[PDB]
Amino acid sequence: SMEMDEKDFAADSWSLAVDSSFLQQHKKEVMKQQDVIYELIQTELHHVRTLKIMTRLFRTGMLEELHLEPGVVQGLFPCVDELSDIHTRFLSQLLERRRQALCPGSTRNFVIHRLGDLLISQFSGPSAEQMCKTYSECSRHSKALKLYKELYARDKRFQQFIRKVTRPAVLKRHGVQECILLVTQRITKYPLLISRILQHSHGIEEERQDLTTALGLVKELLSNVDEGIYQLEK
Amino acid sequence: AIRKKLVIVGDGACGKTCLLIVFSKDQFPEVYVPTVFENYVADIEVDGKQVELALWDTAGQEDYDRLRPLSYPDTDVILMCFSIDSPDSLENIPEKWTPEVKHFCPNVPIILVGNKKDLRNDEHTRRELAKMKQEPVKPEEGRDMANRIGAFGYMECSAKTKDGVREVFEMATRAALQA
Ligand SMILES: O=C(O)C1(Nc2ccccc2)CC1
Repeated sequence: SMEMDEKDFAADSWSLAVDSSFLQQHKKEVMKQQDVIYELIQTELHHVRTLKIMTRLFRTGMLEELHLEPGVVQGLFPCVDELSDIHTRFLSQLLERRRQALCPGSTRNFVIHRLGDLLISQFSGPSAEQMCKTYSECSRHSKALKLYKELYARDKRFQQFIRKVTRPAVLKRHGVQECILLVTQRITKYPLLISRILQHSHGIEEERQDLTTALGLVKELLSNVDEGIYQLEK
Repeated sequence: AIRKKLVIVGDGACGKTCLLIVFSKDQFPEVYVPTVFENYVADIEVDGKQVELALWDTAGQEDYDRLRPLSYPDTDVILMCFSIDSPDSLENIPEKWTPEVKHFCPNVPIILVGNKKDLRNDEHTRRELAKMKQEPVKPEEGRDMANRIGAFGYMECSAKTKDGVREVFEMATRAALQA
């Protein structure tokens, strides 16, 4: 993560992130809509930060510091590169939409009026096909956990590496298995966030319809991922 | 410090996400109540023992029967939640949630938790429930259900007023510690 984005999303809510004299200019319903939109980007930043810990710290650290057998590291972190590309691009678009919305002379005061279009783009077409295919490939979640458990309890260098990279307090809730479940659970958070954003987006009818469509798209994706899962065993 | 894993299960309106947030923040969010809970590692000390309790939610997974069980591996304690203002969520405990939790988490202790206990004496709640020939879940009904499903124990709490929240998580730590 980059300091720029961590600061822009350090506050517990949009009403606390913006200047109080800017908050005072908006209707209550706008503040409620903006708080849920801020939570969507904030939790998307954390999810992308999780996938970066998996690729850069866990996976790459094991390739450069350990002599693990070929295919072992891949089995521990399946599709992490594909997942990191899918979500870093989606995060980039959410952050760009926020930036275009900033007031001149300000780096924190903004209002996102049009989010549904961005969500329809993400959960439709080729990008939706790639998320469905990458998340269906969850089928390797249990095997990754068993592989991790086997190595920790039988390998001295693997245990020393794990104890070393997970020692900082910033990785308290971000260990190997915590990372894997955080990624599996991410897709099922989207309907929750989108329905609460929609709950406060009846002001402009095109926005309510865009969000209604975007919600239907996420649920179709989740139903497809759920039907394509079958646990693999080693 | 020993690492233990807690998972909270139950219907969508049971209030499991609010319970996790109020516990992890140790405060009722005064400006914004978040929609989702990611995870949390709580530093708890119960009966002299220091434990790291990883907290997980299953909210958003209730409709996805192949995605949902991926939350279960290595679980040490199950929080089976139901809302006191919703007798129908309690009725779903033995026929939907209990068979699943005992298949994927055999011999794992289950604490049956009655959430939203402040609503038991709410004017709007009692009136709204009466329009469907129903009334808030009584304490004896929750205790009966926990016996019927072989729960480790039965507890009640109110995430809104923070009453009973600390005790549920200290008990859950104690259940995770038993072997
Ligand atoms: O042994 C302890 O320190 C704990 N308490 C405990 C309480 C009652 C019965 C058994 C055990 C688990 C926390």
